[PDB]
Amino acid sequence: HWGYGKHNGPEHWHKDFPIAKGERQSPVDIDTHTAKYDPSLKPLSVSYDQATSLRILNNGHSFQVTFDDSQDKAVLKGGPLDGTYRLLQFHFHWGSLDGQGSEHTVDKKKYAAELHLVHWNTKYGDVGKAVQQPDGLAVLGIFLKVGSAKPGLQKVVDVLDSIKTEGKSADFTNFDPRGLLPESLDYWTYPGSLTTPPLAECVTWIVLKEPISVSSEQVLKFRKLNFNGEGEPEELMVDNWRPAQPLKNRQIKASFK
Ligand SMILES: [N]S(=O)(=O)[C][C]C1234B567B89%10B%11%12%13B85%14B%1158B%12%11%15B%139%12B%1061B%12%112C5%153B%14874
Ligand SMILES: [Zn+2]
Repeated sequence: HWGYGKHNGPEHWHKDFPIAKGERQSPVDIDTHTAKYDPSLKPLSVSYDQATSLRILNNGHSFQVTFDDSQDKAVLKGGPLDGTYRLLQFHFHWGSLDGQGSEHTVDKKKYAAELHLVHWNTKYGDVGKAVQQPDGLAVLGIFLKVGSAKPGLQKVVDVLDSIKTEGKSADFTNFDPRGLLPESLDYWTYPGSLTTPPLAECVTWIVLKEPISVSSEQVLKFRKLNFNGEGEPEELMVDNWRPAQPLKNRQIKASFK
């Protein structure tokens, strides 16, 4: 039932998922002046050299690129994390226009899109078990602004015409997610949640300070996707972002001064 429209969007989700009004919901606004520099935070360790992408999929809420998470081939460690987190998939959230699309905001600024690289804690064995734990997932969030093209995104862009409508997938092997990362791994971190149903409070969020630039042509291809299935009335997959939620009793920590 849930989606991003008037009648099934974020303001409705608490009816099926009451944790929507919980104590550690995501995304949030990152108030940069209030975030505390924490000299105890480690550099983030991103080890993607042996990543194995499998498929690209439109599931009616975003598109995702899925990885082989049956071994420690593409792992996130360090930073605020204890232990080792396997990359399951990445996906994006984006807007109908360049002034909205991100889920996190920075001093209330919205970016055109936000990339989420979703990882789960190997100590829980599988993602389903991990989503039931407060330290089950680590999502690496990367902002997208519109300017110069991101060359490492183009292979993704170019196959979106083959997964237009909900329920389409395609082979998507040999994709290297290192080509989506900004120079700096400086980050903010806080305890939060999945930003889509089931909104489980299982995520350590790691949001990079440095956005990547993508071109207008690249983001326009995102906007040609459809929320609908083939044969149903065409509804552009745009504005698939949850707004900032109350910070409540949480501290955002910065890895950098
Ligand atoms: N937007 S997000 O918080 O990164 C949650 C995205 C997910 B990945 B795992 B299941 B797969 B399905 B559910 B679980 B995580 B939530 C949706 B996607
Ligand atoms: Zn997401």
